[PDB]
Amino acid sequence: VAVVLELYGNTLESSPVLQELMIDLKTKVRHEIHKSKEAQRIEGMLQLLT
Amino acid sequence: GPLNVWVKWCLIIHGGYLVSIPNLMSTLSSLHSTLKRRSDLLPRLLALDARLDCTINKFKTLNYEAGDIHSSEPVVEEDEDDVEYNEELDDAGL
Amino acid sequence: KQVEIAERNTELWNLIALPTYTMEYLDI
Amino acid sequence: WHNVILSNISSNGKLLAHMCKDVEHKSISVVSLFDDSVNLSFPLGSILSSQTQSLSYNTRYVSSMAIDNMGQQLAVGFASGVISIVSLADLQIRLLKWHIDSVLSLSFSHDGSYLLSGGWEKV
Amino acid sequence: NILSSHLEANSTEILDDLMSGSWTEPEIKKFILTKINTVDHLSKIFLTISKSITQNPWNEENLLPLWLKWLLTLKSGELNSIKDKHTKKNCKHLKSALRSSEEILPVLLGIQGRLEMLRRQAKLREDL
Amino acid sequence: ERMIVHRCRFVDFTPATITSLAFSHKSNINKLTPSDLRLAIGRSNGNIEIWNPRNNWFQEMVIEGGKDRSIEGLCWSNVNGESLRLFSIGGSTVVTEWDLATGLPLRNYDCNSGVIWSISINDSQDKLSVGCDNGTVVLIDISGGPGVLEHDTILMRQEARVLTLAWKKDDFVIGGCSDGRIRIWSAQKNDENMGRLLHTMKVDKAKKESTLVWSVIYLPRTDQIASGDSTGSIKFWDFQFATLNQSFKAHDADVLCLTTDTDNNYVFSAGVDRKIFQFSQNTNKSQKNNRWVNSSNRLLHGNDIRAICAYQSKGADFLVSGGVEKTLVINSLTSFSNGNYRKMPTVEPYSKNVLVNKEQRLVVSWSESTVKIWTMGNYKLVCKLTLKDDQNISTCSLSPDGQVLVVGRPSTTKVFHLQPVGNKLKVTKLDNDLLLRTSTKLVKFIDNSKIVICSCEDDVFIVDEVELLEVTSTKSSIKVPYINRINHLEVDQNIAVISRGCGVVDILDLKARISKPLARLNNFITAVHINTSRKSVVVITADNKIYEFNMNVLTQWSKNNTDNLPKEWKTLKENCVGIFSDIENSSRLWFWGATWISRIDFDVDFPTITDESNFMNDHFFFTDKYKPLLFVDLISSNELAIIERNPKAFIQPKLVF
Amino acid sequence: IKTKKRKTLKNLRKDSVKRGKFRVQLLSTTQDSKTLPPKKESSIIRSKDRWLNRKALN
RNA sequence: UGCGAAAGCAGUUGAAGACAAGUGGCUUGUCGUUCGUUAAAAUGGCCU
Repeated sequence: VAVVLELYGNTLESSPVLQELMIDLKTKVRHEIHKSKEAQRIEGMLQLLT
Repeated sequence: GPLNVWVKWCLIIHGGYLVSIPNLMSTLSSLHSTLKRRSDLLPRLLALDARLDCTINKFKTLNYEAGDIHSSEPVVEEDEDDVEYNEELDDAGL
Repeated sequence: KQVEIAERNTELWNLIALPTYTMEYLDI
Repeated sequence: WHNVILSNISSNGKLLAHMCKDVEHKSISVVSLFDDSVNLSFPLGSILSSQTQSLSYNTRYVSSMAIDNMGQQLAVGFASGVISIVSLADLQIRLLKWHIDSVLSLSFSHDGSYLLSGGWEKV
Repeated sequence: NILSSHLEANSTEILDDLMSGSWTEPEIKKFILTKINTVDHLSKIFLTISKSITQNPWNEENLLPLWLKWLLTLKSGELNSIKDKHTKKNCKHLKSALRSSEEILPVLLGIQGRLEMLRRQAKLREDL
Repeated sequence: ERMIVHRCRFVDFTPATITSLAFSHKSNINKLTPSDLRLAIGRSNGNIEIWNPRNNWFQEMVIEGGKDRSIEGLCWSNVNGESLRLFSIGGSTVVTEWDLATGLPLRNYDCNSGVIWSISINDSQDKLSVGCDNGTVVLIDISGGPGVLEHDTILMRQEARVLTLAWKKDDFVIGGCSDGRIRIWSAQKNDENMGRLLHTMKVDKAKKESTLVWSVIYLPRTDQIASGDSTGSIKFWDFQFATLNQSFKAHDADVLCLTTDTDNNYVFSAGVDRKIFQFSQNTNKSQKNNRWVNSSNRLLHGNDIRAICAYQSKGADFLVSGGVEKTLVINSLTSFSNGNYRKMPTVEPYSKNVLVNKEQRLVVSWSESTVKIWTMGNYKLVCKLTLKDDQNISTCSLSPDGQVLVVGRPSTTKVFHLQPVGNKLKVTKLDNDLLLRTSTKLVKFIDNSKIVICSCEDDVFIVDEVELLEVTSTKSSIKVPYINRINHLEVDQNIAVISRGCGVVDILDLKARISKPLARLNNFITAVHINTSRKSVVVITADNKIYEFNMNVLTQWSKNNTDNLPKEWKTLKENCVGIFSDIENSSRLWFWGATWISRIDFDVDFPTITDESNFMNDHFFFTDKYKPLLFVDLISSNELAIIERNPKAFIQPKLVF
Repeated sequence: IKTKKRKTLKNLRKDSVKRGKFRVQLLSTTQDSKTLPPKKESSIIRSKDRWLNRKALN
């Protein structure tokens, strides 16, 4: 998705359809960074408990 | 998350027992492997968020700048202007 | 505040058609 | 002969052909070595088309060459990857065009019907 | 107002840190939008912010690097090959000043996990 | 304020796909080129146009048939000493023999069998072959000059839709048919097998698809026939002994046409994947073996090829091709790998299709049997008229008022007047029956009520009478009889100017209606325009030599600046089409071709294609950025309107690096 | 106001239908089909265009 | 290009010649040209 938004930036400007796909992809990235951050916290507390 | 709360609260309520257990990582080697598999890919998903936020924010401010036709447009194409003038000989005969 | 500035400057790090009628002008 | 940049021998050994680089451009010549039955020279701008007269240098770059056994079918292979077969009787050309990369090996068979070649991709 | 005086100072002289101070007195993403709506040759404020960021990457003030990252993600097109005298070593040691964050982010989340662990475990150790 | 411009991309006007073409003469490599060379294009909306390849390809005569008629085949007949004639087909069972006088089908022979699929004229041009759809091949004798067509014989029937035909001599007709097979009928007088076939040679088939040969031509030097079919398999068959000399699976899809040159060193094939390639037999050992090589390839097109042709001379040798994208591509023939090709523009509208007027700031745009009127201000697409009695449209001119619109058709031409009730018009037909029964080529609006009309019979009249002087008949005008035919006329307040395609331009009175010619031209007169200031008419021929003339003959501007013309005007490729004068200085004139615009003064002086033979007898401003150009003019004073043009296929994929 | 227009256009442009037992076709003006001779046989030129836009090629 | 850790550290960037094009000279470009510095663009894609 990084190389497709690198190569299709002006079509993102013109076309309205995949803008909501980019929007909820932003939400999916935020959901996944929240999940991986709390999993990193669990990795930290296991490094405490060892 | 709805059982990441479960996998943390067992640690929080009981920690000292499995600390005093002399072999932690040998029998807990699956869980922290799963969590490091979950957590080792942070930097390029930060890169994903950076480039995606850049592109969609640039598109959003440009669309907010140049979205000035959101009430009534796409005129000068009318079926009523075509109405019976596009016949122009059915009305001449009839 | 450390994780806030940390995520904000990792964001810094990874931040490192034809219309049918127009009106133009020409010269003389 | 004075300047050569590419020369190849007929596979039976009764002919060779070299290049000259004699400006009004770089030139091709074919010389029989035992007898003098065939000997000729021409600028390779005649072999070049006008599609290569103005574009990049890697289609003016002759990369490999070979001769038939008899002495009437020369073959050049250019660095873009076309293979211009030319005659030797009237200097008219023929476009064998499949190599996407540069042409390194090419040679006629023993009669002159089979141009056997091989380039950068391993075919 | 503050953005207008900042733009006048920026088109006037070398008061770019005072222009960052004036945009701090405005304190708005709308003010950042106003300054990036202002059109000129907007060079060398990147040089000021490169020196400031490389001398203080761990400063609590969000607003000046937020303003300049908004400038980077908005005017990210028209600055790439336009300057190459000092900008290559400038951005290179800027990037060298900014690698530290992504190499300390997992261990910072590890200390955050330890601290959340210790905090709520001491809250559970409540004594009736 | 400087000249404010309208980039206007409203009108969805396009010619339809070209399907067939044919040269007039024969090649004859070692002969000086004839002065009567013509090239006939036939598209898929029945508008057979003609071109003249000398002087950088000026289109002159259009013969347009209207709604629901096509042409998928045509050929020329030029016997030595008589009129060049076109025989074309429609979709259905009639060989239409057109005139070359005034665009009218002078004969329409309903052929007795089937539905026609292909014509092939015979050598010495006395016989003609059509191929029907029931299976027959019909021979039609054409002798006795124009107008005459008689059925001679039908040859032996079969059960295949006969697709393409070609003669060898006056004896053997080769016909490729829709089973796969190409058959060889004989049809010769005084011989015992007339009407009988001889061989059914069979092309190689394919299992998943009915293979059908789309074309076949004869090669006289190496006595062969080349066949192209619907698997791409271009096969070179031997004529006597009637079998396959060699084969090529060169092409990748349906081969649709092919040709050669006058001594058959080359065969150019072109199909539906647009890859036109050239097989050669040039070397002396290859013609000792008489064997063909797969010499060169060329891609040139966007979508298709549906027809091809070739021509040679001692001053001209080129190939002309066309397909379902609507253009016309010309390559040098004998230097196909070497030659600098040339794309034609899709519209070179030397018969214009869109007019404007400065009252109400309105633009009229007449498509086929349909007009559309709008006006300026944004804009509003005001009205759209369709006509059903009018089938093949022609010039459609508006008044110097938003009232009277005359729409032309060479059978029945009509007049309306226009009540602007605001956001829509109201169109009111008015019966002009002398107009409705005459035939009109040019309608030009002298005054606001009365108009002038040209005729399809070389007369000139006034609606709401006029005489002209005769013109001598040169032998080229005998050889092609629309050279002596009036092509342009311009009026403004009781003074007219006419100009044929012969090279003669006459003035015309209206208060007395006498001619007074002023000929002054060697080659074809492209565009004329009177000029009230200085009493001067401007002509411009196809050579892009501009002239102006004075009545009751020369200004030294026209004497000097013509041969000391600007440099773009010297090197110009696409010819001029339209002329008009300026708003403010009536002697500064702003005129235009279909790829450029030149605004010229009147006193500021300054210090391939066929070219062997003679003619058809025996402050400065220059801009380019509006290149798909339909029609430019002046809406009103400070503004200037361009009328521009704008928009599956075969997947020939571009390599990504 | 929706389809009455094209219905009356159809019933003025069509040829007549069978009254009683037999039918009656009209006969057009000879001063129409004298400058543009055929009508294109649609049932076979759609066949040639279908073959050229065959699905086997793309 | 040199070091080094998979990250980063320090630093290059010329001289001459030939040829071509464009406007007798003059502007622009290529190098199967020399010295010195450690310094994308031919419809063409892989067998039985």
